[PDB]
Formats: sequence, structure tokens, C-alpha cells
Amino acid sequence: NSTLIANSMHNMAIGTLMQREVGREQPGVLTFLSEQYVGDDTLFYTKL
Amino acid sequence: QIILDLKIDPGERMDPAVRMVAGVVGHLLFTAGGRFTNLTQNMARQLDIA
Repeated sequence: NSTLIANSMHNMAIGTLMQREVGREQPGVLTFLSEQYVGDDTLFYTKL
Repeated sequence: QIILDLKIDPGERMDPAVRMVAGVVGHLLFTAGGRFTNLTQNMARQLDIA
């Protein structure tokens, strides 16, 4: 009943991990402006 | 022999009320009296601001 919800929210967790790691390893190189998750797809708008 | 200080982490995201409550808690928890101290002057300033 909640396949899409589970996949998207798992994607949300994975996204939070990648943002945390990239912020830790390189401070200030990449700043995230927007994040979206749908199904198995993710999208980030950032400033380089 | 051990003195506390504040930790800064940009990646952490917390509700603003946590700092405001911790400001009250720190005054009742620690000692900065005239004989010994538990915290650095900077942490005392941060707690006062909170």
C-alpha cells in the first residue's frame, strides 16, 4: 500500500547522508539550494 | 581540571527552542563561582545570550 512512500523516504534518508558527507569532506565547495525526491529519482539544485 | 566548551557543527539541524531551554539549564547545572569553574568564559557568554 505504500511502496512509493517507502522508496521515496528511503531516498530522502540517502540524500541526507550524501549532503552531510559532502559538507564534511569539502567545506564550502558545494551549497545545496533545493532537494526533491520522487519514486526512485532524486534532484538537487546547488551552487558550485 | 576539566573545562567545558561549545561545539559548532554546520551540518546539524535542530529546533531553535533547544538552545533557549539549554540556556536556562546551564545556569542551574554548572558553577562559575569565585573558587573554581566548570566552563570557559566563552561558553558562559553563549549561555547568557541564550
